[PDB]
Amino acid sequence: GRVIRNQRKGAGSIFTSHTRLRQGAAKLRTLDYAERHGYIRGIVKQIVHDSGRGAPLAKVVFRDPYKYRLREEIFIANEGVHTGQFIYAGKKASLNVGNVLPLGSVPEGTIVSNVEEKPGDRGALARASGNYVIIIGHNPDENKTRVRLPSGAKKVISSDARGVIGVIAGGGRVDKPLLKAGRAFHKYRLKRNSWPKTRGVAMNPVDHPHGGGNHQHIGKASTISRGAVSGQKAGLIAARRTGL
Amino acid sequence: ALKVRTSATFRLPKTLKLARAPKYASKAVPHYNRLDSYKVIEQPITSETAMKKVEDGNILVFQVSMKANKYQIKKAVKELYEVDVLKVNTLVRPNGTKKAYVRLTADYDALDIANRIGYI
Amino acid sequence: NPLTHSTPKNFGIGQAVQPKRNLSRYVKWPEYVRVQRQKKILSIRLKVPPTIAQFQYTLDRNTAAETFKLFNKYRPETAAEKKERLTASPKPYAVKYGLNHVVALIENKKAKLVLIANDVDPIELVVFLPALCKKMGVPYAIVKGKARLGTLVNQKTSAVAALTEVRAEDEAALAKLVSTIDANFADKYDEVKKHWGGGILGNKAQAKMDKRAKN
Amino acid sequence: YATVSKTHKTVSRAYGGSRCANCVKERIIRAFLIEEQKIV
RNA sequence: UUGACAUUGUGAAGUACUUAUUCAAUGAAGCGGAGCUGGACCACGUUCUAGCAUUCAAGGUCCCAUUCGGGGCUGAUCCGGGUU
RNA sequence: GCUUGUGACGGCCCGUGAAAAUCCACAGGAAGGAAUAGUUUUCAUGCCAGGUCGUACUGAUAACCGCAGCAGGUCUCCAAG
RNA sequence: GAUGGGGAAGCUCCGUUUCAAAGGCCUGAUUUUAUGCAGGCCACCAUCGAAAGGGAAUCCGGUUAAGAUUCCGGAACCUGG
Ligand SMILES: [Cl-]
Ligand SMILES: [Mg+2]
Ligand SMILES: [Mg+2]
Ligand SMILES: [Mg+2]
Ligand SMILES: [Mg+2]
Ligand SMILES: [Mg+2]
Ligand SMILES: [Mg+2]
Ligand SMILES: [Mg+2]
Ligand SMILES: [Mg+2]
Ligand SMILES: [Mg+2]
Ligand SMILES: [Mg+2]
Repeated sequence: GRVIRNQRKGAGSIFTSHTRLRQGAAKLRTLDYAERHGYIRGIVKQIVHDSGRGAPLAKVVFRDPYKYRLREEIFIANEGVHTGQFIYAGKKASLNVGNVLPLGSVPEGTIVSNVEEKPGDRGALARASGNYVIIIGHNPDENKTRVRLPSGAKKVISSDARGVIGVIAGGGRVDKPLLKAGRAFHKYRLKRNSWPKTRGVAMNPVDHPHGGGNHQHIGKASTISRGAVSGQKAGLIAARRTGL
Repeated sequence: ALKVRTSATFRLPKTLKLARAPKYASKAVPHYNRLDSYKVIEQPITSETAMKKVEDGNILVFQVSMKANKYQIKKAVKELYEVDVLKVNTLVRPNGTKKAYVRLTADYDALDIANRIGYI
Repeated sequence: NPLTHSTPKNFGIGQAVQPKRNLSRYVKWPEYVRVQRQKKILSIRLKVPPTIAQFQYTLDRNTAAETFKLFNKYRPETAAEKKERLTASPKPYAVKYGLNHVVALIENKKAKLVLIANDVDPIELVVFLPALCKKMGVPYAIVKGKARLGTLVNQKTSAVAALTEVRAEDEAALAKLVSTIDANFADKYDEVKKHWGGGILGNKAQAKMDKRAKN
Repeated sequence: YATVSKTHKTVSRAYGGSRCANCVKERIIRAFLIEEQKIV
């Protein structure tokens, strides 16, 4: 047979991300002296739309501690943040929506977003619209913090990791049906070339493991083991169970 | 004690650079002028259309080298024919040669220059 | 006084721009600088075998100056005075140098005092000399500076220096230096052979270990 | 703008050709009131 | 994918260390230890406001040899050069 | 009225619809500066110079591609009663 | 798509600011001659990529067998100095 569709995507020729209209990578500030010892105040300049991203972005301007100029930061805006609002980031920041604090300096049950997996990676968790992280424990002796992830998983993170108080804005987006193929087309026009999708059983055997036959059917179990090789992993990979 | 470094970035130090003092010449015989006046102005153009511009337009038409620009054409005409030049327009002919329209100042008559050169 | 005023600046967090401070501790040095500094650290962090560790002991400043004072009186003839002699001569007295030359003198029991440099980068060249001198009964001293040894032999570096014969008016000085030098190197060779060097911790690790032991 | 005179490109006031009059007014009021609050 | 050997060292008892190796960030800026000041082991200049913050810093003090200015310390505590 | 330009508005998106060269303004106050004298070439007038390469014509039921002076194919502006 | 580097027996492959000591414009100091020497500034770090994107500045009348917003007459404008 020939190389199947999911194998061709790794070459990255026509399957790259469409990033012309992106506002920029959304990240927190670089962990510096002011962040780890006190706090620094920033000002929200505007809240703007970002192509390919459901959640809006906030432009926050900080002053440079070591030379006379302004520095621009691109944050993911939480619900309630407005233009002209002061943002406080650091170890001694207050517990208010939009402030950036270490996970070890907030009480139990705090709701946070854009959480760092490690101190200084500038935000990895709870970035999509309407998602958040719940802090459910502290380990002061081990300097660890237990959190709950949007998928439901429980993770142990360093207490020096940072996060933003609040929930990511733009929630409830996926509750509205697209209602036609045209709106699906424009959604992925600004993300990547992954739409529309052709079913494997509609193809020929040379094209897909599901292809061929005088009837349209799979012909073997669609549950594929974790140890299978490229060209075989089509269907339900390493499924623990199936059915409704 | 040590030097006080207000910056954390280290840069390549500035060191003395010496000019070249070769022990033998590069070619030892300089080449003569590759574009003199006789190589810039090749020959006048004596077509009937060109002759009309001489008597009427006070314009001299020449064939010039492909390597010459308008500065060199103006300089060559002034010393070859002892005339003042108002402006020069040039073009590349379809046969691969360059033709220059040279207009003299009001103090000069192109027809008197043409018959002195030898073409009428 | 009526025109000048005092306006102190606030250099706290979130306040005025920080002033220019010395950042030599944080300088991103060139690669070659870091390698030569980290090489020094690595050879101290690891355990050092006794054969190499014996070279960390060097003659102290006091008798080393007396040692070089005696050796400076037997400088080899320079090229300038070489011409005068060539253009019938007394027997010369001079310092012997050259690794192959000096080793042969030691094996023939002709060297009376041997100076050994402690900073030979291919350390294998000189590492066997303390044992060879000890086996042959020739007193030796590990001295600091291969450049300094080269100075008295009109070379950039020498890596070794030895005296085989001395003038009768300097035998008393030589004998006194041998007694002092033997007490520092030859007499203590037996126990230094059983001591491992290195194992030193870094500044931050040392304080961390002390804190853990304290509490 | 490089060919015209400066009188066509500015206004005889602070922040003349950068900020409008109302925004300049807000800057001055905010600057005075905040600094007074700092003393107290 | 699993085991063995090499890379591959250091200490204890029935896991511990650091230097190899690995990951990450920063135009390698504030790390580690101590010492002041305060409070009860912690802190030690910034939170009504869409303003403003840059000229080795003003001031204090010590030098030049007075001229239009220049040079130290302090302001801004020491120690170790392990960027974190 | 037709064509076209433009202004203030309104509808639509889980679509909100380039970048850089380049030019200007402001904040700032380092220096430079007058009385028997100086400064502005962002006011007016006056002086000099502006190189190199392309430029004809067809643009199609005959000048392009289809073996050809082939009923095929080949992007666009102007538009009378 | 070079350089710094890392791959590959090798033709060459990766990568484009990357584990690099990566570069030059305001003038001061000198009246030996042309730029050595003194504070500071800036760290952006090749290059290629549009005759429909961005972009300093021209119009009318006349003129040829065949040229023109390009020549002639008249009237303007921009840039650099
Ligand atoms: Cl496919
Ligand atoms: Mg079919
Ligand atoms: Mg198949
Ligand atoms: Mg199968
Ligand atoms: Mg031309
Ligand atoms: Mg034409
Ligand atoms: Mg053809
Ligand atoms: Mg053909
Ligand atoms: Mg390449
Ligand atoms: Mg180009
Ligand atoms: Mg024509």
